[PDB]
Amino acid sequence: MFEKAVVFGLYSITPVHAGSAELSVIALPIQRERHTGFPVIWGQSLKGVLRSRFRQLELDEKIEVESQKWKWKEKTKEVLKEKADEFIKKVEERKRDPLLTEIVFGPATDEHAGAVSVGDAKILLFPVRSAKGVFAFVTSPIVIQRLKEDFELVSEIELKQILSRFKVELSNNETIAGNALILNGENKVILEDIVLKVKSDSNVIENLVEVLKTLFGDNFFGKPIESIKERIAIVSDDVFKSFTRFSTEIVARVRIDAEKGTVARGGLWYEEFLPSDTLMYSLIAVGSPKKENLPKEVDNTQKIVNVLKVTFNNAFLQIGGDETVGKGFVKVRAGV
Amino acid sequence: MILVMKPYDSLLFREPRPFNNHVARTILPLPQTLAGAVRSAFEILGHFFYRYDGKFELLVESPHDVTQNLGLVKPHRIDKLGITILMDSEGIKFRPFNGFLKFSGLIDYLQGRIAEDSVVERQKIFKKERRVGIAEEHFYQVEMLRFSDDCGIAVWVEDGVDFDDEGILGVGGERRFVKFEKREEPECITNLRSKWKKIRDKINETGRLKIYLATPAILGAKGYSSKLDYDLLGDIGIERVRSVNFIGGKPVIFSGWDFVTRKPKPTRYAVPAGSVYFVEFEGEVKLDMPYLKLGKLTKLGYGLCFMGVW
Amino acid sequence: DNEFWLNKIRAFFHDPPDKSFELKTHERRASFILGELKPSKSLKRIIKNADIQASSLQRVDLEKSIHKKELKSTFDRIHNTEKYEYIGQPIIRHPVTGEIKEYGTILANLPQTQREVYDVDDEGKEDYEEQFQEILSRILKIEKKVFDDFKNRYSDPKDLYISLWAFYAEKLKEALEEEFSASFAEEFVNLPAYTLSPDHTLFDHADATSAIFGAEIDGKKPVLVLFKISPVQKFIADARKEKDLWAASHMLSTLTFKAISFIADKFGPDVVIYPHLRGNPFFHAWLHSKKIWEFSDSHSLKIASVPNKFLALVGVSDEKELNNLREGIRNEIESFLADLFDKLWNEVIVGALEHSDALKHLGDKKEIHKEILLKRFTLTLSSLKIHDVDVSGSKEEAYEKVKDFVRSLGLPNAIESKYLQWLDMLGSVEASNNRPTKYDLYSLYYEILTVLNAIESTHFDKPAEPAGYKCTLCGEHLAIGGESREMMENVWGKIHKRWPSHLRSNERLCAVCAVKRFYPKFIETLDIFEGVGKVVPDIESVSEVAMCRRTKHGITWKEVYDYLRGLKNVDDEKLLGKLENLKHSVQTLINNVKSELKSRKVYPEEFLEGLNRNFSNEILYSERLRDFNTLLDTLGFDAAKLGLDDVKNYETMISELRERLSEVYKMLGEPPKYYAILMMDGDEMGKLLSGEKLKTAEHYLHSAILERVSDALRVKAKTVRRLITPAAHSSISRALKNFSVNHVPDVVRKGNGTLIYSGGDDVLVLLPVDTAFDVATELAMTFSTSWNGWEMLPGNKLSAGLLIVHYKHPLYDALEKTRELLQKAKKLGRNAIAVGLLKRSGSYYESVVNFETLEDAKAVANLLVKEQVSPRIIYELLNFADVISKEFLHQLVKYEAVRHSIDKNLAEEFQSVFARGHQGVRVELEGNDEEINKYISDGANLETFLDKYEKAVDVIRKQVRGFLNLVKILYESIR
Ligand SMILES: Nc1ncnc2c1ncn2[C@@H]1O[C@H](COP(=O)(O)OP(=O)(O)OP(=O)(O)O)[C@@H](O)[C@H]1O
Ligand SMILES: Nc1ncnc2c1ncn2[C@@H]1O[C@H](COP(=O)(O)OP(=O)(O)OP(=O)(O)O)[C@@H](O)[C@H]1O
Ligand SMILES: [Mg+2]
Ligand SMILES: [Zn+2]
Repeated sequence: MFEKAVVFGLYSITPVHAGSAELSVIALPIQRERHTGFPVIWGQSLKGVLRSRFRQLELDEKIEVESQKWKWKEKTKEVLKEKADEFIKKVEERKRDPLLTEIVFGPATDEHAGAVSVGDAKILLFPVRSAKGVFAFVTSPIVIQRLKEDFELVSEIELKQILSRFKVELSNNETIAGNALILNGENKVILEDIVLKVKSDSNVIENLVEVLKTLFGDNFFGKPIESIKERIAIVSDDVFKSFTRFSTEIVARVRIDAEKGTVARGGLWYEEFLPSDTLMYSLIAVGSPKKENLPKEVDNTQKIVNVLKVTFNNAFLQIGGDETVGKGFVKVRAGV
Repeated sequence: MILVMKPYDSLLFREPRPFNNHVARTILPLPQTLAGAVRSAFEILGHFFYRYDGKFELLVESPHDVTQNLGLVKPHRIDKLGITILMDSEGIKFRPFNGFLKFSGLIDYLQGRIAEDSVVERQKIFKKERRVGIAEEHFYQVEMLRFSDDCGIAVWVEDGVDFDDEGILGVGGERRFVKFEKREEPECITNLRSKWKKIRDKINETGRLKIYLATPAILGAKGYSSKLDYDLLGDIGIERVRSVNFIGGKPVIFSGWDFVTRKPKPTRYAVPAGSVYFVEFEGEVKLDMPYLKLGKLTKLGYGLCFMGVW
Repeated sequence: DNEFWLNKIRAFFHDPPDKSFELKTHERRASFILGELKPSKSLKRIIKNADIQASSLQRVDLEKSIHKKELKSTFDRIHNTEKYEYIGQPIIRHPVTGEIKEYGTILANLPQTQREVYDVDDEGKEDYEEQFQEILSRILKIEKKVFDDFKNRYSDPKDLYISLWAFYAEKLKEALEEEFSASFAEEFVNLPAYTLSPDHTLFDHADATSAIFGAEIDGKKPVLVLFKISPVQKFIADARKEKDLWAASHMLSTLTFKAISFIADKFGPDVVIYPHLRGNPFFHAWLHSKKIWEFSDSHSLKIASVPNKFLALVGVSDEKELNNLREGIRNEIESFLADLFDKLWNEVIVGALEHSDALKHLGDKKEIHKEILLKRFTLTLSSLKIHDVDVSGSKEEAYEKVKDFVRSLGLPNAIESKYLQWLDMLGSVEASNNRPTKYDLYSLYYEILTVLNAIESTHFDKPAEPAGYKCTLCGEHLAIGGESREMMENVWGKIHKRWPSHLRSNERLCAVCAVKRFYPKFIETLDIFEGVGKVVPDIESVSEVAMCRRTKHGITWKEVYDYLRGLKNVDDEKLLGKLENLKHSVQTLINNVKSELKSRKVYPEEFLEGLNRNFSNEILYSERLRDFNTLLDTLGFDAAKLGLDDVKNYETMISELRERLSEVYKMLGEPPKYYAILMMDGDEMGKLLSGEKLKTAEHYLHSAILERVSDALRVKAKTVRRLITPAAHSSISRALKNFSVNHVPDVVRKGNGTLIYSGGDDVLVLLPVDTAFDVATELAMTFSTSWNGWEMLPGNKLSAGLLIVHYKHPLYDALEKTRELLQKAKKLGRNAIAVGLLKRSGSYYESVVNFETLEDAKAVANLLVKEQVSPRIIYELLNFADVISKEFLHQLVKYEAVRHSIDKNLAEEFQSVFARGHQGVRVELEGNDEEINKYISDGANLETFLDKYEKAVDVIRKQVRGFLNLVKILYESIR
């Protein structure tokens, strides 16, 4: 199963608070890993939000396939007939879903299986405060290793071969960074009250931005990728873990009663939010579509992955809770 | 042939308890669970873990023989009281050592010696990860297995079958997927096969045999019990057996949902992996391989046992 | 068998209860106290052999010290001074800690003379000897009267012996209190057996020697058996409501007590060493069942006060008899299980399918269900045959032979050396007749036995269950009627129709889970029970115990909830109007619900009528009363199958009740949503019984004998670890019984909590939140106490796991979390408590701390109780946990206290209490190091050790972070 796979980028426009588990300080700690402690999004939540977006798009009928609009109302009768019109009532009764979502993003609550499995969103660039170069995208060598291991399964052509050259070792008090972050005169850079000596190297950042722009385009989520290169830093594993654990946005919130104009008793709590401008990557595994008299337009796996990439490229979607206060909006750029 | 599967994500293997119970736990991978993965891509010898940190090594479940201080326990019997106890040569009471033992350490282990560098703790191979608020009351908390950065699951299958070499396939509980590749037999199994003759000669000359269960085994004939039937040992060439001393853990209770009959499979009890039997055999062992299958469902990867001397 | 019971009586009463009063003619008083039942010369010799042997191997092998005299430390004080060398007044030493107590009241009642020791014909001894003889005659007369009344009461020798063993101490104590005084009787009962080594009282020695004689009668070889029914934690885990947990624990205790009762009936109540059956409520119930002693409900029987493991010492001629005993225990336990299963099958299962063909369809699986229920538990009876080492040679020859045998064991060096030292010290005495006994290595046998169990319980044998849908609750066994899913659903729907009080229709159970669910309604009509009364407690769900908090108005909402059904009136009259109004609202709601259910005609009318006085308290939660469907689901009915969720006209009284509940909250406060599960275990009981944690022999001998013996014996006793003996083991078990029966239920009831299981060291309770830390430290002190009042106590350390959780969390998840907390507390050292708050939304805290620190945390709660210190001082301090160092911790915390305290005295008090409390906190270092936790637990120059340590900064940071977490958890618990 799962003949093909695709890579989905995710850029956090606004802080994201996905899910909720030690919760030592934050009453609602972010969706976090266990072995490494990096921020992450469970495949279940990403699959849910993607399938909700697909269902809403199917209702709105803006899922143009091969530069041709996809009308599901005629398609369900064409492929099912008999009770298909009655099946339409099930969509009208909200007890089911349109056939495209049922055959791609999993079945309904009640036989079959989804054509795509949504993996976890692994972190790729973490924004941290810098003394110079106001904020910097920091990574870790094992982050690059995970990226390479994940990306060996899709691209392979020459990009996969050249990506194997990424192999670095960093001490707990050393880093490699661009010209913007390194302080003038002194050969050290300060991020989040941590001082690191710059290690002389001019290949790892170049290759990282090279592959990033290679399968994400020159336009790095609405910004020129060249400007990003000057503000890329790679730190040690422990340093990256500490950054991803303690550099998130801890925001204290309260509830005020209009009767007295003060904070309600027991209404103060701290919520942890994943920082904005955070690059994350997810793997979507697509297999052979379920044999249910599928149209020849998406008969093969290549067609369905193509239509998914086309309909989800440069998209905007909300993840996690706190949607009503402008939290969770991210931009997705499918890897072509 | 070894199917090396690196997990891109966490993995889930459902507990026997159902999950309106929102709480859910996780267990180690079961041979019936991994058998479905390979059959979706014949018999399965078993499955171990693999760690590729500079070098590539295979880890089996740590034997219950090994103690915390890496001290082997041997069953010695007192005729004055006529009772056999498992003495560690450093104390009369001991606890099993959790973790994993490498094949390069396993080859020496069957000779009665183990090195500190030949074992790996459980925290350095994988961990347990809890997720809460997954999906007003629909939220359910699920525990999963999070593997290390350079570790995964190796499935040891006899070289009599062939299929696609490399790809991605879905395994486990919830819809996850891992990247699988076909790797040839490493030098560890070759070294074990080469030293099998010497260790078998040692077993024959010493008149003592040790069975090490690297995989869970359903040894029950009519019901399900941990007792070792003498007929099974007699097949390998054991003329007679004097005493049997088995040490293991809590039996693993498991079942499954049979899609063919649309009904759950019968609940089965199996001897937990890592349990070791000590047998004072008579004669010699005629087995030409250092691994044998015991109990039922041996095709799916159950009851893989190694031979050892003491 | 009658002569066997009579000889058991003779062995038990082989020494008078006042033996230590005068050793010159103790045997004459022993013969007189029995009277017509006095033993013959051969029987007396056999009894003395079985007493010198075993009992206390340390005692007899030490009393024969011949250093120019044979020592004697009694109350007589008149002995042959030529070769006796009187010592002093007898004392009593704790068998574990060696704590020394004195008999002040006995000495005060006894005559007092200026001369310490009187010679054979000392001047002025006439009056003192006359008074001594008078008081001794009075004591003998009252003992004879008590024993004569006891013998006249009973005719059967077996019943007479069992009743004597059970109640002779109590009867003698009450008689002496009626004559002399309560204090005199209390001090007299606890008189030591062997005054030279008073590590156990006289009655413990009597029980031990009776067991020894029973194990060595008619040439039967003694054998030490240990029985364990496993697993236990998995069985207790599977639960949905607190009633299910109580039923599981009580059923397990009842099963192990059935095994214990069979053993005691076959041999004797004293043959069991652990648990100490005397004083056990289960034992009293069993005595009532035998019509031996009319049961008195002084101690509540609802508590599962019997552990899952029991140790006994019995005499068997051959291993065939041992196999017969094991088969008999299995037969008794399986007969009880089968009786319960058949009661459930022919009372509940056929109670709903008495006419339907589904009963006929499922009747083919009756044998399968019976087999899977019977074989659910694994029963292991590991027996060790006590070897009879030959001692025919001289003292040196016999000791050499015993040491050679011990060497021939071929054991690990440490235990072999320990037992060699024990034997050598036993051989350091000077006496021709000093010969080692076969029980001198008794502890060793026990140790091996335990190891055997740890292997023998590993085995298992489970039946081949058929194919079908598994049980919903347990999740491991095939559900009853599992051949067809639709058939199973219909059958369980019919069962819920017949039994809607407890079971839910969707809940498709198996044999074991159904038995657990319906056990409370069956125990009151079964053996042991049904004649004792008030066995099932009036608590079913964790909501009740969570609601058992004591508010500021001196009222517990559990009492008012019970008042809603009229069970107990409300004494307070200020809120009487609100109580009456809400009772009327509940009554009219119940009437409407009953009318609707009667219209549906799906449940028996008796259950619907009884729902008025047995309504669920979860409807009292306002959030749970959102709509009619929520009310129906909360009450225990599936509105989807009932179709009653469409009744939209039932919102007026719902809103009125919600408003009235808010009005009640106004001067009452909402029912608290949290409750504390606390489980505690003893610290290294196996090590303590191994003798590793036991003190040297000098700590278990008279205070004025170590200096009046040979130098070799002195140095050997000063540097050899004492080892337990059957008398000492019985004393330890009696102390454990005292702690587990006479103390823990008292503190739990005084703590307004519910104690579920109290067997020996282990304790399990559910408490209201602001009652847990109050009783945890008290129970830790009680367990660590050596001598409380004039009753023995274990005097050991404790590991505790406390989990503060919401009542909506699954029971088994909370149980597993609390067990994991206890395991972590044991992993981070011992004599400690692991506290964890699992808040509703996401929060989860931990703190593994020493007990003495916990009270310190309570102090800062006071500073937060009346806002003497701003709570934010915690949060800010948390921000420093990752940066604080040892040198400037005190000054920084002083700055924070001064900043956040209105008064400088408050700041100074906070600084002092924080500095003291943060010292004791267990840490979980990255490296596998436990020395730091050991230093923390004891209380030492730990500061200097950290100064020498190389990871001091990490240790202190973890300590302060854990202390702050504990403070926050406790403060949130208070509010
Ligand atoms: N009826 C009971 N109610 C509550 N707790 C009990 C009851 N009976 C025993 N326990 C306690 O529960 C625990 C379960 O004992 P158990 O024999 O399972 O030991 P274990 O350490 O969990 O492992 P193992 O099963 O290998 O002995 C023990 O601490 C025991 O004292
Ligand atoms: N007086 C006693 N006599 C015999 N057995 C006892 C006695 N008190 C307790 N036991 C048993 O000893 C066993 C102790 O096992 P447990 O798991 O508590 O280990 P431990 O050696 O006490 O130490 P720890 O629990 O701290 O590791 C239990 O099965 C308990 O029932
Ligand atoms: Mg213990
Ligand atoms: Zn069940």
